[PDB]
Amino acid sequence: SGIDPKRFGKVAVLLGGDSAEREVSLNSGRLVLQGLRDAGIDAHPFDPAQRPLAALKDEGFVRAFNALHGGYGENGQIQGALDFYGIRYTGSGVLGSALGLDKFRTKLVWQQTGIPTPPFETVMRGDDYAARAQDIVAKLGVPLFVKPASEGSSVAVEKVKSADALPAALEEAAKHDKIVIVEKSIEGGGEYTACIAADLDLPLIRIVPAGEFYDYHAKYIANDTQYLIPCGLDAAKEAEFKRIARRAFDVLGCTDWGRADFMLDAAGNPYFLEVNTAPGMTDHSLPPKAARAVGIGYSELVVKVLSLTLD
Ligand SMILES: Nc1ncnc2c1ncn2[C@@H]1O[C@H](COP(=O)(O)O)[C@@H](O)[C@H]1O
Ligand SMILES: [Mg+2]
Repeated sequence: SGIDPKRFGKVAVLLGGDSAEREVSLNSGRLVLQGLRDAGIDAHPFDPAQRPLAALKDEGFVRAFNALHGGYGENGQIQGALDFYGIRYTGSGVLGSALGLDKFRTKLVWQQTGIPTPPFETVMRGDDYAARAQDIVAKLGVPLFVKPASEGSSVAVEKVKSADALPAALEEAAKHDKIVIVEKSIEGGGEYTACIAADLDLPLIRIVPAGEFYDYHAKYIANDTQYLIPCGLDAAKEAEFKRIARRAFDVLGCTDWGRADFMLDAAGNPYFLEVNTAPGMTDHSLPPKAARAVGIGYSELVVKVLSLTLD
């Protein structure tokens, strides 16, 4: 393989959209289109915000590389519509896509299938926030991470360092998601991500934020968040975590395009935070880095991802 690019037929690269991440998507999608055309594949841009989606079927596209991020592009909406119209697509199906955006149900699944994840409690809108805060501190201690359960709240993740500050953080979070996750903070180790692309053996990435945690500032503002390969871990642990990461993805119904995000504690135990079924494909994005670390260039990576829509 050695795939005749003819075998891919007429291919759409879905890019743009209407979400808050239209920008990263335009960037990723134009690169992906080039990567596929560099391989001689009959690929075309298709922006579903600006083109009628039925044209995919009507113009005879057979498959799509999904370079959308956020809203309908990532949550199962456009995956369902594509299944409905008979168009094959990269990444996960409806269930994996929707379950991967729902941290509450992701973490339940993981707990029942032995995928490690930070101990947690939930808080619902209309709860007695002061009373829940007491019970939660008593169980989990401080610090804690307070996060929306579900897609796509407007209240950023908050690290709560003191018991007295918990009730306000709960009440605010619950104003914007009916379900709030409250996680034990995993301290004393480091942060990592496992990119998954087919059966490619991709290295782990250590993520080193310059401040408290991988916050909006660290991801989108800061010039100095580190994304490190080698990740620092010993070979047996790195292999072990990559294996767990792939099971974490599989048990949610996700198929093998994405990244699995995890923390390590001081003892070196892992705790998975989320999967991401729509990772970036810009020139500074993590899957191309991890792939180039093992000798797989950008066009080769996009062809490998697309190849799984065959058969
Ligand atoms: N339970 C946790 N323990 C430690 N760090 C966390 C935890 N939850 C979230 N974080 C941090 O906050 C970031 C954003 O959280 P989230 O999008 O939920 O993953 C993560 O990438 C970590 O840097
Ligand atoms: Mg996102």
